[PDB]
Amino acid sequence: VVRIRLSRFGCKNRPFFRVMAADSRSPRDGKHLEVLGYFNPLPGQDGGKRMGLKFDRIKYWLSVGAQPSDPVQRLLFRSGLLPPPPMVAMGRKGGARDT
Amino acid sequence: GIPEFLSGIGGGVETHIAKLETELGDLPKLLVTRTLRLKKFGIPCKHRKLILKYSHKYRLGLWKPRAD
Amino acid sequence: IGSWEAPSDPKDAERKLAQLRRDYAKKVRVYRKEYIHEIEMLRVEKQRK
Amino acid sequence: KKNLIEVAQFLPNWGIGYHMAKAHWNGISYEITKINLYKDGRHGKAWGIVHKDGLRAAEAPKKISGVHKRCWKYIP
Amino acid sequence: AAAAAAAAAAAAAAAAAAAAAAAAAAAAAAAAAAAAAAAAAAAAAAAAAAAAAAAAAAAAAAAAAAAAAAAAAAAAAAAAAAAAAAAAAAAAAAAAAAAAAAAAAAAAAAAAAAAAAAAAAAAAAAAAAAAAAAAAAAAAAAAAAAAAAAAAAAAAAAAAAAAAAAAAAAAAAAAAAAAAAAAAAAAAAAAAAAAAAAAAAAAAAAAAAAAAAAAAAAAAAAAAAAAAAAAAAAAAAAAAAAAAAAAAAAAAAAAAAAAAAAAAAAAAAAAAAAAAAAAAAAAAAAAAAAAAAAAAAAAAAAAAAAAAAAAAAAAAAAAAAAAAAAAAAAAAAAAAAAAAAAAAAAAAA
RNA sequence: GCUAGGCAGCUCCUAGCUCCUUGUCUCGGGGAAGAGUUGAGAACAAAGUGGCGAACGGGUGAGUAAGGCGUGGGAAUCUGCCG
Repeated sequence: VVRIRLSRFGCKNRPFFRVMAADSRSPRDGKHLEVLGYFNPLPGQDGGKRMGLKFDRIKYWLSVGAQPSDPVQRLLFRSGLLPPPPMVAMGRKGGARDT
Repeated sequence: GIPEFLSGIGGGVETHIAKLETELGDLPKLLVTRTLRLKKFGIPCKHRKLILKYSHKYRLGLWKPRAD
Repeated sequence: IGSWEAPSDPKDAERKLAQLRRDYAKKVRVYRKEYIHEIEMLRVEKQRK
Repeated sequence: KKNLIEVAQFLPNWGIGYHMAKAHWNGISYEITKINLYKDGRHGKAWGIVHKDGLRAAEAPKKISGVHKRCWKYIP
Repeated sequence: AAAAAAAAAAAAAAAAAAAAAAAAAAAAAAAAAAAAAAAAAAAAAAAAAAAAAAAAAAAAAAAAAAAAAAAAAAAAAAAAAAAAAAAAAAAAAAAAAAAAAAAAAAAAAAAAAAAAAAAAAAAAAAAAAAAAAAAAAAAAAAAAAAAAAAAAAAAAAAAAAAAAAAAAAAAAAAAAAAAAAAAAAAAAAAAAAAAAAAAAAAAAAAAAAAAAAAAAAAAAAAAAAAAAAAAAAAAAAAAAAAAAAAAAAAAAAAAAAAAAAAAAAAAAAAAAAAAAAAAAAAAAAAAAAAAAAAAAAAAAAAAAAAAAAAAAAAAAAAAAAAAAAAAAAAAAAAAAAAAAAAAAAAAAA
């Protein structure tokens, strides 16, 4: 089962994930089929947000039948190609800011 | 109702019930409060974990405690 | 898209559960079908090339 | 503490031709075709016909299920 | 408790002192929280021994209040004889209505009236005729208006409540009528019938429909309630307006039902608010009512309020649990109240 | 309050959502504690039987001088899970 997934890729205490079409029983960092771009999970300064993904091949691997994991849905819906997570139910109440 | 809701979340917070009681105290303030808030209270990590766990569960309604 | 309002009544999560099962499965299946046909379209284009 | 065989074997001729349903849905039921018991009167496989709210709708012998789940009561 | 009704009552019985037995039966009715099958049996024996038919009748009425008085056949012939040999016509008719709701009994009415001749109680004989009519279980509008004019001549609510129970139990009372309701309301206006006409006018004018329940009709039942001049009756008018929807809108409804009345009244105010709102849309306004109690703290009033709300069995059982586990209550309420909250969890959950 | 079901000659009483039988003791022909088994509320319980995984993921480099490794292939095969 090709699990299109996200492996850690960076220095300690400030990581950087990466999108790769793996095999299930391969290590986290193990033998990948191919990376698929990137996804920096750190908030930035140009647009103070996060970045990163690739397209045009996730189509092919979804078509040939990858069952990935939901921490990847958190991107493959935020950029289309999927439906939203069927666990977007509610939201914490009481966020407060003063700066 | 801090006493029943809590003695429903379990006999692990057998003191954190009262540590929430003597101080401000509230049932929905629990749902809306957060991590460092509850940690300032000296409550250990697994207690905090079960607290927010069952609290999300009730905010959804799947908890609904009853002394059984 | 709105996919909210899962917890409504005491202890009947089967609402969003039915959501999950049929909604999400059929969603993804549909998407996948699309992908199959469109990508094989691309292939036949490459052959015509 | 009663089962499907526990409620059937009461009936004479093994009570082979009556309905039975789940007592909280007056909307469906399955009939008995014929019982085939294992041993010592607690276990038995069979077929039946569907009777939704007493309306027959099934056509061929289809297995009856839950025949070992300990929750049953008869149909009257 | 009834552990206590079975405690020190063995000493009451076998104390060799009818004085001890009488004092202890008074003590048990003073602790006032015990009435069961044990109460009926032990009190029967100890009272037939101690010769205090007054305390006997009191314990028998309490046994009908919290034990089987109409279970299967529930005959009490010598027990009714004692309940009327207390000479209290009131308790006589009470035990009479108990055995009547069990099954047919005319010696019930006869002992009630003999105790009436013993105690000189017009209201008590009125209530005994009430039990008679209710156990007869039949109703008609001609004799209903005649009895309304009779209770009018007496100028009291007693026989009016007699006829009220008679009709609204016999279930052939108005037969979906409006001008006939007007004729019976004229029979009641011949009394001016403050409390009875207020409450029953609310019920009739707001039950299901005559033409349409409007602002005029709702405020009119409220005007009759005002002229009735009773606080619990004001709560009764509020509760009937809650059984019905309202007059104008929900905002005005809440801002009117947010005027707390005195004791015995705010209880049904908050309870009816909870039950009605949960019936209309949700227990949202019932939670607003728990907020009203958690602000103002009408202790025994809101206590019986939340207890009636617990017996109302809405869809928020554990929610009333997490709303009442931190609360107050008066004596002899909280046990049955929270056990019935978990019982509402046994209704829904 | 409103509706579907046994009890003993449409009525007299048992179970449901809106908003329990019989026998001893004792009370009054029906109730009062009382044993035992029909009518339901749930918990893993020993485990087991089982299904799955413990063959992955970790550790070492004695051995192996190429039956290995890299690189490029192929047919004579299989490929739980995924689609």
